[PDB]
Amino acid sequence: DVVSVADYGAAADSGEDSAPAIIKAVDKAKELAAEGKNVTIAFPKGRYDIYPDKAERRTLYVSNTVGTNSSYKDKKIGILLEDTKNITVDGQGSDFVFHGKMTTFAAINSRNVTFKNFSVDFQVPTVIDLTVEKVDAGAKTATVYVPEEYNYRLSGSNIEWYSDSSPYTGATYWTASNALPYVQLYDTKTGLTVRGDVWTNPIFQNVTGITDAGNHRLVFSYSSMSDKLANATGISYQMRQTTRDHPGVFLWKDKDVTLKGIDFRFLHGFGVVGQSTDTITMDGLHFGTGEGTGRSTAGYADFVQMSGCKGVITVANSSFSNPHDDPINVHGTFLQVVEKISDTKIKVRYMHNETAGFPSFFVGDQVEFMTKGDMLPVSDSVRTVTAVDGPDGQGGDMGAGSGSLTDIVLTLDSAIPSAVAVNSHVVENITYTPEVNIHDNVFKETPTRGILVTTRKKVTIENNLFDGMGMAGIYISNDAQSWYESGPTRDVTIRGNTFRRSGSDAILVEPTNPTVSTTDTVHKNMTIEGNTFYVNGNRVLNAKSVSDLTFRDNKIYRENPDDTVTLGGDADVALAVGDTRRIDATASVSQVSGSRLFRLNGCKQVVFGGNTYDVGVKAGIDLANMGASEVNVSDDSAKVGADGLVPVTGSIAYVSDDAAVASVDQDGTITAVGEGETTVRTYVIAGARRMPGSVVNVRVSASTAADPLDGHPSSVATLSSATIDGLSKSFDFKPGTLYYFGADSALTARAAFKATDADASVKATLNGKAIDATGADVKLARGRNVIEATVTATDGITANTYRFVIDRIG
Ligand code: NA
Repeated sequence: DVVSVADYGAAADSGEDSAPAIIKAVDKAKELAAEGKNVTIAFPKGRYDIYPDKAERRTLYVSNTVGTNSSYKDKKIGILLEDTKNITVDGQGSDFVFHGKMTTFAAINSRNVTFKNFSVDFQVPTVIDLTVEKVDAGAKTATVYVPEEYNYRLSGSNIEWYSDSSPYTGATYWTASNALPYVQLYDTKTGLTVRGDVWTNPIFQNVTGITDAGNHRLVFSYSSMSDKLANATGISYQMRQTTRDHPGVFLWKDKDVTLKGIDFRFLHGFGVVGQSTDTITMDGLHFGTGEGTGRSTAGYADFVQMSGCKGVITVANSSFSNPHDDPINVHGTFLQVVEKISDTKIKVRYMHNETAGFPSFFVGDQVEFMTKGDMLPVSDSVRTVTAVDGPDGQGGDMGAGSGSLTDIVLTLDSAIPSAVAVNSHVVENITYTPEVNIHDNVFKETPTRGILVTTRKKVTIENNLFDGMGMAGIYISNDAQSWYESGPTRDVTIRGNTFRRSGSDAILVEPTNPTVSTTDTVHKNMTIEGNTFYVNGNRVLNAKSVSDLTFRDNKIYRENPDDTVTLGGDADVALAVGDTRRIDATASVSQVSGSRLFRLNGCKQVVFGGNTYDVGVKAGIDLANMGASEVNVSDDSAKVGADGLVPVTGSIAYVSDDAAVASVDQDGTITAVGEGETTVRTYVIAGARRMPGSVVNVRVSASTAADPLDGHPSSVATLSSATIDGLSKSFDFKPGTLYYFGADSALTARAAFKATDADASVKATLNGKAIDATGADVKLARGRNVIEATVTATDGITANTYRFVIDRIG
């Protein structure tokens, strides 16, 4: 049972609006679904343009966006499955290009529906990503690359931005001028994204003029060159409005939704929102800009928001790059008790201004009450909802209504506990709490937190890579003070993940309760095991109010090891055959400053065991609002209430190139053996790593007179050469400099990389795709091309990722 959009007027690659034809095709699919058929809506492979003008329009109130604001209550939706079941939307590899401000696709009141096999983009994205390519502090100018997707007109020192236009009316969908309200910084050189001063864009401070240099480059002139702007070369400044007028995808009141094999190249307004939906599976989603664009923002805000859902939320085999908020947030909403009408009837209120106007309770749901101050449940407070009067989330009333989009009146099956009082207690819907399974994903290029999750059901975060999270890699809060986002946790497992280039704590557990309790804790039963943490000054774990917290069998490594062996005793020795000389070699092993790796704040029944700590890290524990009697380190080497620095005492090994000329024992005594010249090499072993140190050259004249590296594989993880030919100007490669940036008109290049240690593994990519690191002819696409070379030493632990970034000039 197949419905092709081609039979309803949507030709592939037509350049015409497909929105009316998709509506008709969905209509037919719904007819067949209502006959009991499993239906596929097929898109013959190609580009499809979907405009908002004729798209389905719905009044919708959406968690974590714009709250009750009536200016934005009406949503345009490009592909809407409503009130249906058993329908797969199969793009068959098509490219869907949306226009203006709209939601891309949605399912509402629908069961067993799937979206798969297409990309999602906008003609003119609403985040404007400007790369500074050159700055001239002497002339006080900067050269700014405006990606080809954007339209603009110049007027003196102003730039005016505009979208594309309606085919039906000629209306411009939106316009703006100069700096948009919010900006964040994607450093294309390092591949790190951070927030700085988000309300001050340095491209647009003290601009005196702008000139079009052609090829989509603008030369800005300034009355003064700030420090922020002087160091801006290679930075893509991602600027936008902050109003979340649309969800990017909306999955409201569904059951068994699957999204899979979708490339989200840009989402306007917000990310994928699940709301009051039972079971959503997300598999093989790639949020990120890719080859062929100079843009860098993929998400106007969050990528995945699961608000008040239930069943199982799965995110698997997916990748996340350059949102303007958290990649993943699974949570519910606390509503505050604002009126006790009777012992079985209360009014509750949406307290945060971006979440309001939709139902968080249906008849039959179970609720539980919480004391705001200590964020602990009221004992014996689970009740079943028997009646709901409040907003239905599409502008109408559930029950009698409440007279307000922020207020819901609940009737409960039995008298609530006497302790529950207005404004001191909140209510959580405990039916709409999901199990969470996030595994085999890649998170990078993110200015905020990687994963937020607050649910009482089973949570598994397993086998993910975190690189460059600007804030905590994993953040588990529970908040009835500012964000009003619910979910005390009861069963969390964080296992097999790798954290790299962490901008803050790798893992942060911090409910926002002001009052720290000695009887109970907010969260319980959290197990953090088998992860690898590369550390460089920030904590591994910062946990507040968790009981039965276990941290075991993890591996902690220095992210930037700097080891050597110095000599002092002359590096040049001449010997007579039979005589001996001793090397005065002393090992040098770098250590990581900053915080103790662990902090615990009001926790109970904490156990550390079986963890591996690299030399030179502060494997120690800070305690707050708790005693050491709640922390068990009997089976671990972490120290309570002390730094617990792992000693930086390296051992020294000695290997001669040619022992027929000169031999050496493991004390550093050279023995002249034969005539000739040879070099004896030192190596510093420090924990699981082995680095070379200074060498000694031995010259031995006539007279009448390796196995210490076994179990110590090499940790050399540098390149010795990196050549990129075919460019107007060449990079000045240095083994110690990882990151390079340039802009060039070249259409092709030849790249070759060589490891310092020929045994080390080199993995090279162009725009994420593997290339032959020994030598590859590469095509440079439109926009920003990124050649990455990752060298992994033979120890399997030490790696460096080099980046060569070229903006194409065309
Ligand atoms: Na419109």
